[PDB]
Amino acid sequence: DMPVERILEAELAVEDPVTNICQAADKQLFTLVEWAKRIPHFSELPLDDQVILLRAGWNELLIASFSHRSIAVKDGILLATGLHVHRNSAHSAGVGAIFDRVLTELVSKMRDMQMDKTELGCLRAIVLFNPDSKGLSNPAEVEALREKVYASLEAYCKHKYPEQPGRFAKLLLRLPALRSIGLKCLEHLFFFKLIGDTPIDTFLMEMLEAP
Amino acid sequence: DMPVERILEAELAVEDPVTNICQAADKQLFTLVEWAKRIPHFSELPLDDQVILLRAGWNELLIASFSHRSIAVKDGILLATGLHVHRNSAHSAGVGAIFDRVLTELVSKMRDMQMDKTELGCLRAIVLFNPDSKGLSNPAEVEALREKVYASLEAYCKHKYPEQPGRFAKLLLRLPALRSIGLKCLEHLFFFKLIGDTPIDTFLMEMLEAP
Amino acid sequence: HKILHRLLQD
Amino acid sequence: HKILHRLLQD
Ligand SMILES: COc1cc2c(cc1-c1cc(/C=C/C(=O)O)ccc1O)C(C)(C)CCC2(C)C
Ligand SMILES: COc1cc2c(cc1-c1cc(/C=C/C(=O)O)ccc1O)C(C)(C)CCC2(C)C
Repeated sequence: DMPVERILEAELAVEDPVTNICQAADKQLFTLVEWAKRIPHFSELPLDDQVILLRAGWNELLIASFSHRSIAVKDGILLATGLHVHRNSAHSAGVGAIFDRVLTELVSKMRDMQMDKTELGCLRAIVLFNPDSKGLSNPAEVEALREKVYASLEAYCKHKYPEQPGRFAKLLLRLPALRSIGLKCLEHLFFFKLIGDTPIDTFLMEMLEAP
Repeated sequence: DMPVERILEAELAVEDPVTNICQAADKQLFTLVEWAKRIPHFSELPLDDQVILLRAGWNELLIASFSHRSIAVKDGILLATGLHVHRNSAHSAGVGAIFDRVLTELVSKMRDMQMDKTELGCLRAIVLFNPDSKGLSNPAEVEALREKVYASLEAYCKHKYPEQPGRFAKLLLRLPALRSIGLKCLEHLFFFKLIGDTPIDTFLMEMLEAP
Repeated sequence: HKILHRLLQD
Repeated sequence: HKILHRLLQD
């Protein structure tokens, strides 16, 4: 069983620029673990599988969250630290292109369709339960949990937005953009580490370790 | 209007290891242009937009095609040149990990759900009509075409496989894997170019040019 | 991107 | 991955 009510509850329960951005990322990794434990059935997976799923998904999970947090922000993002970061600041820090991808492919699209918190929660749970994650002791089990989330999401969309038959597909079709953006943000982060100027705190640094 | 019959027709109309793989990729780029022209409304987009969409999507488009071609192959892929490439050969050429991702995230999953050619065609058309592609003269127009494809795909799935209510979502949820795999294959290709040992023919080389 | 443009033209 | 394991334990 995978009730959207429980997923919404998980979201509600947890509610230069590059230095501040990395600080926010590290901060939210702690909260991300708290979020995942509140998603039905996650805590009952083997510990090693919970580790695999969070290591695979954390960046996409956190990016989805800050993007949705930013829907009422004009040309910017709102960090978990309470700092608003504008386009101009990202551009003047040498990270304009990737910032603009976040704005155009995620934030603006979330804004334009008025993606709600239940929908965001469900998309994040789908990302969490990624059965393609390498090393899972039982991928089939994770696949089944993903299937339950998306079944519940579709039923939710059909019930709440009956006049929008395309909405469920529209939600799912932001996931390729999220995947690509997560990968690019990760690439930048490895570079920040490599150059060694930008402070990277312990949890964020741990996520940059090899498996 | 976006009939699945026309999309199926487009598919049917076009029907060391690394050197052979690159040869196949270049070969299929020519055929890919022929495929795209057969997808409803693509040829009526501005020429520059057709260029943008193919430059953005070609790798995902070609990977989806060879993966589906390979569903009856055991632990391998069948290239457009008629060469079967086994896991062992990819591994012994230093590209095992990415090859295995193709097998486990695409080929095996296509096999297990018996993804048909209409479904493959529709997923490819969705990839083709990517409204997030940078520089499009009218992203809204491309978005509308994507929406028509996925509406037609859902109706098709509901009609042909009524006993599989999750199937449409299942299809769409291979797109993040396809995105990630496309990016990784591209990264390898840029490396082959950089090292300069592997022959890369003209069309494949053109795809590696800056915009 | 001359090959792509040529093929898409006709 | 000691931080993640510790947090997931409790
Ligand atoms: C450190 O991870 C990043 C890097 C970036 C960016 C974001 C993040 C990042 C931030 C967070 C912050 C989350 C929050 O404040 O809730 C989480 C994961 C992340 O990968 C954006 C897209 C804002 C700008 C480009 C860069 C590469 C500097
Ligand atoms: C040159 O593009 C590649 C590279 C790879 C690979 C595939 C391709 C590739 C092949 C094709 C061949 C298509 C066909 O034969 O129909 C098209 C686009 C591509 O990116 C696989 C996943 C097979 C193995 C790893 C490497 C990185 C060598």
